[PDB]
Amino acid sequence: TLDVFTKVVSQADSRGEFLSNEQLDALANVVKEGNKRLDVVNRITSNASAIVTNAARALFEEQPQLIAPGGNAYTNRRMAACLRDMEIILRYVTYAILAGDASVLDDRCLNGLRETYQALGTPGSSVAVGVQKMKDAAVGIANDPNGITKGDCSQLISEVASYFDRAAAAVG
Amino acid sequence: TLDVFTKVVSQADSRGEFLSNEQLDALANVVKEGNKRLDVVNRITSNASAIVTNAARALFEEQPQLIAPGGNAYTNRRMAACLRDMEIILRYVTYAILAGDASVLDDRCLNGLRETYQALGTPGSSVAVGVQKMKDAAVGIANDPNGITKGDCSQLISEVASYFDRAAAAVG
Amino acid sequence: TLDVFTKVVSQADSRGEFLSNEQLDALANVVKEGNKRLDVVNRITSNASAIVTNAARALFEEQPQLIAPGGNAYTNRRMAACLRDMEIILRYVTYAILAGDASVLDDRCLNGLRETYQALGTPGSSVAVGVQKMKDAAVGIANDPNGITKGDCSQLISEVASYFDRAAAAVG
Amino acid sequence: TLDVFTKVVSQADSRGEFLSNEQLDALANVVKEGNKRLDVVNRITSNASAIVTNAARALFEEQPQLIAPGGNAYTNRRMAACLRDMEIILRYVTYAILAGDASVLDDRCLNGLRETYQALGTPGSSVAVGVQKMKDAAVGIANDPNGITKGDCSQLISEVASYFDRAAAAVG
Amino acid sequence: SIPLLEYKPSSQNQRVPGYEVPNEDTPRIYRIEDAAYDSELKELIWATYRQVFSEHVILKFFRQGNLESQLKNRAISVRDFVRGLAKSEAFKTLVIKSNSNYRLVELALKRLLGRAPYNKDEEIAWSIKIATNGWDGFVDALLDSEEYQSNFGENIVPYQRRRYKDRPFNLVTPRYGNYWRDKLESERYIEGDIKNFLELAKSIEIKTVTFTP
Amino acid sequence: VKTPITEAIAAADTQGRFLGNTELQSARGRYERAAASLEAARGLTSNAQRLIDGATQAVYQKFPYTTQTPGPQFAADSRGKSKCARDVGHYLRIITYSLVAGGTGPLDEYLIAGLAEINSTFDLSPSWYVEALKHIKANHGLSGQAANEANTYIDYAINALS
Amino acid sequence: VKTPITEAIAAADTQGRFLGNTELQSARGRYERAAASLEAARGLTSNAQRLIDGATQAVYQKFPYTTQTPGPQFAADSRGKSKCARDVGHYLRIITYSLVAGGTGPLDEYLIAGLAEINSTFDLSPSWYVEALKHIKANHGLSGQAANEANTYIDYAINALS
Amino acid sequence: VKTPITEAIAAADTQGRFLGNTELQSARGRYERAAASLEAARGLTSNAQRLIDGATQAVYQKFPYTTQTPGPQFAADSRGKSKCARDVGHYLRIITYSLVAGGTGPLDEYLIAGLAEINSTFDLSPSWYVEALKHIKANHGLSGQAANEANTYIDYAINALS
Amino acid sequence: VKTPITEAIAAADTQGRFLGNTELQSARGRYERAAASLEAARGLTSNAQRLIDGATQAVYQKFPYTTQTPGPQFAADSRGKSKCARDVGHYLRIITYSLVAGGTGPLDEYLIAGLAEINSTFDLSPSWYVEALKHIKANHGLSGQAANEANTYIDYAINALS
Ligand SMILES: *[C@H](C)[C@H]1/C(=C/c2[nH]c(/C=C3N=C(/C=C4\NC(=O)C(CC)=C4C)C(C)=C\3CCC(=O)O)c(CCC(=O)O)c2C)NC(=O)[C@@H]1C
Ligand SMILES: CCC1=C(C)/C(=C/C2=NC(=C\c3[nH]c(/C=C4\NC(=O)[C@H](C)[C@H]4CC)c(C)c3CCC(=O)O)/C(CCC(=O)O)=C2C)NC1=O
Ligand SMILES: CCC1=C(C)/C(=C/C2=NC(=C\c3[nH]c(/C=C4\NC(=O)[C@H](C)[C@H]4CC)c(C)c3CCC(=O)O)/C(CCC(=O)O)=C2C)NC1=O
Ligand SMILES: CCC1=C(C)/C(=C/C2=NC(=C\c3[nH]c(/C=C4\NC(=O)[C@H](C)[C@H]4CC)c(C)c3CCC(=O)O)/C(CCC(=O)O)=C2C)NC1=O
Ligand SMILES: CCC1=C(C)/C(=C/C2=NC(=C\c3[nH]c(/C=C4\NC(=O)[C@H](C)[C@H]4CC)c(C)c3CCC(=O)O)/C(CCC(=O)O)=C2C)NC1=O
Ligand SMILES: CCC1=C(C)/C(=C/C2=NC(=C\c3[nH]c(/C=C4\NC(=O)[C@H](C)[C@H]4CC)c(C)c3CCC(=O)O)/C(CCC(=O)O)=C2C)NC1=O
Ligand SMILES: CCC1=C(C)/C(=C/C2=NC(=C\c3[nH]c(/C=C4\NC(=O)[C@H](C)[C@H]4CC)c(C)c3CCC(=O)O)/C(CCC(=O)O)=C2C)NC1=O
Ligand SMILES: CCC1=C(C)/C(=C/C2=NC(=C\c3[nH]c(/C=C4\NC(=O)[C@H](C)[C@H]4CC)c(C)c3CCC(=O)O)/C(CCC(=O)O)=C2C)NC1=O
Ligand SMILES: CCC1=C(C)/C(=C/C2=NC(=C\c3[nH]c(/C=C4\NC(=O)[C@H](C)[C@H]4CC)c(C)c3CCC(=O)O)/C(CCC(=O)O)=C2C)NC1=O
Ligand SMILES: CCC1=C(C)/C(=C/C2=NC(=C\c3[nH]c(/C=C4\NC(=O)[C@H](C)[C@H]4CC)c(C)c3CCC(=O)O)/C(CCC(=O)O)=C2C)NC1=O
Ligand SMILES: CCC1=C(C)/C(=C/C2=NC(=C\c3[nH]c(/C=C4\NC(=O)[C@H](C)[C@H]4CC)c(C)c3CCC(=O)O)/C(CCC(=O)O)=C2C)NC1=O
Repeated sequence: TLDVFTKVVSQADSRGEFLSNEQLDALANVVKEGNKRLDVVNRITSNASAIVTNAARALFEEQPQLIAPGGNAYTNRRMAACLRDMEIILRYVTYAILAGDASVLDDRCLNGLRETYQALGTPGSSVAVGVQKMKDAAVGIANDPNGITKGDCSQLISEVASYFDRAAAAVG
Repeated sequence: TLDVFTKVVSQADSRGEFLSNEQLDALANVVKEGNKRLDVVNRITSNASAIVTNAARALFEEQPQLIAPGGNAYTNRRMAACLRDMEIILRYVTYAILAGDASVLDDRCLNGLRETYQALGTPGSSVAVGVQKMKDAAVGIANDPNGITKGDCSQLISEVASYFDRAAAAVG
Repeated sequence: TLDVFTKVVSQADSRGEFLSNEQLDALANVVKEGNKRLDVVNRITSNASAIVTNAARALFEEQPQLIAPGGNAYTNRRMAACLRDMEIILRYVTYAILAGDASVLDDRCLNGLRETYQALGTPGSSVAVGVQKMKDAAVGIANDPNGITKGDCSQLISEVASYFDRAAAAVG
Repeated sequence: TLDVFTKVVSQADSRGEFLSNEQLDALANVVKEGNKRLDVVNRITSNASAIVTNAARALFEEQPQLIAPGGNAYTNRRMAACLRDMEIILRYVTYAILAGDASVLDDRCLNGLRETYQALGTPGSSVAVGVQKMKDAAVGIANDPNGITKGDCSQLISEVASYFDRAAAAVG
Repeated sequence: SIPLLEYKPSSQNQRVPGYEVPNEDTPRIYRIEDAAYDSELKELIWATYRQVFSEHVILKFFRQGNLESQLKNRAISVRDFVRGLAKSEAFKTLVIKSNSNYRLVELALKRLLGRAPYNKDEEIAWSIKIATNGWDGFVDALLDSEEYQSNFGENIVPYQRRRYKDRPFNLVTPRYGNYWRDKLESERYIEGDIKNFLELAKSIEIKTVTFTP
Repeated sequence: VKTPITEAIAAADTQGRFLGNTELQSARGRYERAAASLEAARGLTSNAQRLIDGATQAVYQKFPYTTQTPGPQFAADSRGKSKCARDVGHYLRIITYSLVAGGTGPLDEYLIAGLAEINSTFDLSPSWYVEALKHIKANHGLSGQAANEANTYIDYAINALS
Repeated sequence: VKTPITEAIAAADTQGRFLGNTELQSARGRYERAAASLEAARGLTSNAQRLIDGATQAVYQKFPYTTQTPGPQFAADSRGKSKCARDVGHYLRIITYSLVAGGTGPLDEYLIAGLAEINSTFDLSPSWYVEALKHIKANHGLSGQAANEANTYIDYAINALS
Repeated sequence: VKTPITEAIAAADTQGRFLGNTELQSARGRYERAAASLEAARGLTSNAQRLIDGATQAVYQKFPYTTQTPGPQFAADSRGKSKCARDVGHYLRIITYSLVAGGTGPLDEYLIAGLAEINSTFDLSPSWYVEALKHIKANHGLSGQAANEANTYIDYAINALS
Repeated sequence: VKTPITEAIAAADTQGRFLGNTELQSARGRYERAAASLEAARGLTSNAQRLIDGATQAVYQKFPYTTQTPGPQFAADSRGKSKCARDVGHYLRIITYSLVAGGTGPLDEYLIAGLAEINSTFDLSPSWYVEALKHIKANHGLSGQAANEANTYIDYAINALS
């Protein structure tokens, strides 16, 4: 579990030299964009369950053979395995957005997902679509201004689109 | 956990015959050298903590990159690993000297040390060198006569130098 | 584990009515004195180990029969039981100062201390004296201004002197 | 778990003074009677299973209702519970003979036997009689000289008769 | 909520009865109710550190003062005491930051249950519960398992059940995994490299002019 | 209950150590958040009779069958509608409780624990109270940062219903 | 296996500490005991053919039916009596093993573990080998301290049979 | 490592729930604390040479025997004094690490874990580094709220030494 | 406490079996060791006032600053030197206890348990008592026999200090 701060700490730690002024200035900018980071993380967990069901219907339409019999997500028990585990991507993504680093995302939700499926028979291709259907809706939920002050966070939202693309490409 | 006695017992059990006369003649000699075995083992454990620190300084001088940052023994927790651990070689060596057999040394302190380091990143060669710095001091502690009766134990001290060389060569 | 806030919550839950206006006026004052509460709690844990040893010497002078042989705190082991357990009063006191309520102090460090000593045989009065010794030094550490902004902590300070007096009188 | 030696040690620790000369004179006598203590302890465990069955038949004759249906030791399962147990008195008695102290006997085999029977329904008299039928046979086994050197151990055998009488009277 | 993934069990030294009547190289498996002393409880409190953490990580700072006191008092059952060490955030930083989810199954079976895992498919089976229930909830389901409560019983320190010719588990399994080691080599700080000057080289602006004749 | 003051306390308890600067910074994050949250609670307590009247009528117009279908579970009789204003009158207390406490403690301990457990038994559809809270989410009338903070506890209850 | 040398080793291993004077005094108790035990083993190895002939004939005279009753378990045929001298010839090895090792290790690991387990299956009565060992107990001919040392392991095997 | 951001993360992980407003308020408390803590780290990094020269000379004048007594553990030879500035030069890194991280994580993971474990072995008295840090505590020269922030981690290390 | 008699007892207790010849040989190793040990304890009890006077003066000449430095921890005042002869007078009791008991039991239970725990708090350097015991190791006057057994306990205490 690493931060943006402890990323710089463990990098400066190996050298054995105190952190440079330029590096510190960069971390002072993270303090200024710190309140926008709580704007984006609070907006996802408020719309957490609404974006799980909405990405599930768009997945199970466009691959109909899954809930069809013989499919990997056919019975009501496996179906709940998949439907509820779509939160576990979002659980570890919004950890990484609030952390600002992809270390927590890597060793919990990324380290064995491409591992565990060969023994399970769950298709790799299906996973790529589903998380990639979360990404265009999770970015779109945090994009629109309604009752918040207007700011610019395109340099910060691209981190969120990178986090889902890190989660997608490590499996499929 | 085997002795010199149960070494002969389990060997004589496999042939299924009675214990031969010269085997009892050889074990009667181990009774006569039994009091020399007690003194040597006792001496090591009296100088146990003094030979851990003294072999540690000679190791961490001659490989300075270990306690230097980035090294495997840099931080204190890791450092209290490589230092305290050095007793665990001596814990299982002086077991084997008092046992007179290398069976207790093999299945506890030798059976997975060359195993456990590939997953750990600890350098096997460095550890081997450290044990070889124990050996010339552990032999030298038991060699010198001060306030004990003079005897001859060169046929017994060579067993101790064999035990460290068994512990060293099985790792590096 | 209760707060000042959840004290009002669990009290307003029992009547089953909404939170009244003056209760929110009182809790708004706790927000204003919230930064003084972090002033007092941070000053104790910085001087935690210095006030354990200093209250121990004043205890073991003025009751010399304890570390004298036959005493309850004679041997090195028991002596470490009491010396280190004097932190456990301070561990649960500074919990209660930062909580602002004596509920955490009551069910961990107060609920069985007057219980456990009869079986143990430890003198209740001696422990009580030690607690008193801490109180006049813990108040005196948080009282003096050196390099902090001038402020009135009299209201806050009394609560701390009440917490040690709650811890003292429940045992002796 | 206490000795005769650590009995004197923990008693001399409470007074906090050095070990007196007559205490070392008394413990030197325990060294001289130490070889007779191994004579008596080795004779019981060699006749351990023979004295369990022999004391069982004399118990279950003279109280026939235990064997008879409705009795506490009727079924083959409970019967083994009692039979198996009669070793556990002898297991903790011969510990106490070799220890020379009744501390090991007290906190394992004596501390809850009179406790555990009210919840179990096992009668007190049956247990008391059985222990007392062991005692006159365990003393009689260690008394007779056959192929050992003659000595005097009446001051030592009375300790064994005290140990069974300690085990008997604490239950019934 | 959902019932666990069904796993096939393999053949394992403890799964069956074995007719060893007490062998010497077998552990001294301790009990709380024997003690009656100052003395016995210091050895018993040390062997449970030696099981769940390991000998190397048995340092004083990690140890908890409150938990040790409880055992002497006897307020908490040793089985309730091991819950303190498994849900200790001093323990949690050492093992959960450094180990993946499937290794977290294996390490908890190898230490707390004192058994080797049967197969690979059952570390997958226990894995779903840990992510949802947390680390504490997976430990809580392991200690309240019927298998743990019957064989260790209520007050007996964890140990390895059957090891006729089997590796000690502390030696057998590293505190951390093979994955987290590869990160430590990746962030070693190589000296004299071209890679640490790559983020400086892109900041320098260079203009090049080529002439053709 | 869960409070980011007591969250700092119970975390430092399991490690058995003093309140360092790690747990101390969690306190002032709760403190200055209250000043945007206490008048977020004052906006709900002043408008108490408006919202429970508003959300109850919003449920009937969203689901017109719940006033007509005969059953105890529904609001056909008078004691159903008497139990209607009791239920949404019970929701607004905990939201004002969890705004004042500053955490999701009272929402955990008093509302959502076993909330999916009872609704299977009494066949109360959770989508009834989803539309009830969404009327409160749009008509609570609060403005500014404080209003936004409150907005989360309404959405935290909705995700617990679903 | 169990040996009071290795008993001192395995006890110091679980505590994780060095060989103090507690474990060290257990060694010389084993050492000077061997000098009264090694010629206790020499008294049995020299008289090997006497005792297995003596104990086998002592069993037949004690139990006269075991030579007459037809069955594999009994000694009616020749291969029964061939398996007779094998069994008591196997007992005298372990007694000489456990005398030389100085502990009840080889008696534990090689004889009595599962000894009550097999005799229920093959209906070999353990009272057969009780009278077999009791002939060896009286006919060993050992004298002095050595006899005492060789006498316990015979009695330790008898209590394991019963 | 321990950080009041990750303290909010690891607490919400064991309950298996989303980042509510309980864990979210712990973040801001870390954020606005950094602005009084980052220039608290800039006061130490600019004065790096001064303090390790100051604390090392303060140790020798406090304990005059540590320059004269012959031993590896002491500073009689040159390589002792070379290892002197290495040690206090290693303390000031972690204080600047734990000020920048905002928690006692790097002080836990890199300094005080096993710190009382090694000092028993190498007979390094911890009261040496107590007086070393107390010189840094008085000579830092920091002022205001930021100074207070740099003052706790010095005192948190002292209580870990004792 | 730990005694190689009770070491044989507690080992046979966990297996739930009788005192075989494995545990029995551990007893006579303790018994004939006492002859050397008992005399070895008589050499220390007769010379009680010599050694605590000798070791205390040896500490002051080794560390000359401990008589001059002002502090409770040191021996500047009279009650420090009164607590000086109490401490080394307390060491010689346990060595005579652990020689008479024949094991490291009383050294474990009464001296070294929590000995590294208190010395971090009261800043008592363990190297003070190292030189104190090393004076007793050279000036106890016992040579051979029990003294060798006696000396180990001096060296067992030194390794526990370090
Ligand atoms: C979803 C888009 C696809 C899918 C999901 C699915 N998975 C399973 C079974 C498991 N899923 C996991 C996943 C994880 N475990 C972890 O620890 C983490 C990180 C915290 C993750 C992401 C595991 C271990 C399993 C095994 C069983 C378990 O739940 O504990 C199922 C159920 C399948 C079954 O029961 O056989 C489903 C439905 N499968 C699909 O069909 C989608 C394509
Ligand atoms: C932890 C509790 C908490 C929250 C939630 C919080 C949020 C928060 N977001 C703010 C600002 C802001 N937040 C945003 C966020 C965005 N605007 C967009 O158009 C983007 C789509 C989006 C980012 C993806 C912006 C643009 C501002 C402008 C002011 C600023 O820069 O802070 C501010 C400034 C002060 C104020 O609004 O009163 C607050 C309070 N503060 C808190 O204490
Ligand atoms: C009973 C036989 C036995 C041995 C010997 C053993 C060693 C062993 N050493 C370990 C770690 C370690 N081993 C060392 C030792 C060293 N690293 C260095 O830098 C030095 C070069 C070297 C010492 C000379 C250190 C420092 C650690 C901690 C490393 C870490 O935590 O990542 C680990 C993994 C974590 C642990 O539990 O502490 C094991 C299993 N385990 C066993 O069961
Ligand atoms: C006046 C000087 C003095 C002190 C200070 C003293 C304390 C003291 N506390 C003890 C025990 C103890 N003290 C505690 C206290 C606690 N454990 C917890 O986990 C709780 C949080 C906390 C109470 C709130 C406990 C649990 C014990 C266990 C032993 C007993 O019951 O006494 C003992 C038993 C003997 C020993 O430790 O050697 C001592 C000496 N004795 C003295 O002579
Ligand atoms: C001796 C009696 C006494 C006390 C106790 C005292 C405390 C005290 N702390 C203050 C401020 C403060 N105190 C803190 C302390 C902290 N904030 C955090 O978030 C950190 C975790 C923590 C430090 C670790 C802060 C941040 C302020 C802001 C105002 C200032 O800079 O003084 C002030 C400014 C004036 C006022 O509050 O009215 C007072 C009075 N003054 C007194 O006369
Ligand atoms: C019936 C009452 C009675 C008893 C109990 C008795 C015992 C007894 N055991 C003796 C000797 C002895 N007993 C033992 C026994 C053992 N040493 C070990 O280390 C072994 C573990 C153990 C045997 C298993 C030994 C070794 C001796 C040495 C002297 C001798 O050979 O008799 C002697 C010799 C004379 C004496 O000690 O004064 C006596 C008296 N004599 C009696 O009249
Ligand atoms: C303190 C927080 C809290 C709330 C809010 C709560 C609600 C709650 N409402 C219930 C039933 C009910 N809830 C309602 C309410 C409604 N049904 C309708 O038709 C309308 C659409 C809607 C109101 C707008 C009715 C009519 C019942 C009785 C249904 C039955 O008896 O089957 C029940 C089950 C039975 C009961 O004890 O009365 C619970 C537990 N419980 C709690 O502890
Ligand atoms: C190394 C120590 C050792 C011993 C001693 C040993 C004995 C032993 N004897 C056996 C059978 C037997 N044992 C005997 C011996 C006897 N039956 C009689 O009628 C006579 C009274 C008596 C001989 C005096 C016979 C005849 C069998 C075969 C019985 C059968 O096959 O059912 C069996 C079961 C079958 C087998 O493998 O042959 C064992 C295990 N096993 C061991 O591992
Ligand atoms: C990264 C954090 C870190 C620190 C700070 C650290 C210190 C540290 N200093 C040590 C020794 C030492 N430390 C010192 C330092 C001093 N002694 C003096 O006389 C002066 C008073 C004082 C310096 C001001 C010296 C001279 C040694 C060598 C002592 C010896 O070899 O016995 C040792 C044991 C041997 C070693 O590997 O060199 C450690 C582990 N280790 C760590 O991992
Ligand atoms: C039974 C085993 C046992 C021992 C040995 C023991 C020692 C011991 N010595 C202490 C203090 C002390 N120890 C000393 C001794 C010394 N300081 C010096 O300056 C000299 C270098 C050195 C003597 C050679 C002094 C002077 C004090 C008082 C220090 C103070 O009050 O701060 C203390 C703390 C306060 C006390 O109760 O008096 C303990 C616990 N406690 C035990 O239970
Ligand atoms: C378990 C506790 C224990 C120990 C440690 C022990 C040692 C021990 N070593 C002894 C003898 C001896 N030990 C040695 C050993 C040596 N001489 C050399 O010059 C060699 C370098 C070295 C062997 C490598 C010698 C030569 C003797 C002469 C006496 C004899 O043969 O036993 C003796 C004879 C009796 C006595 O000294 O009083 C004892 C006691 N006895 C015990 O009960």
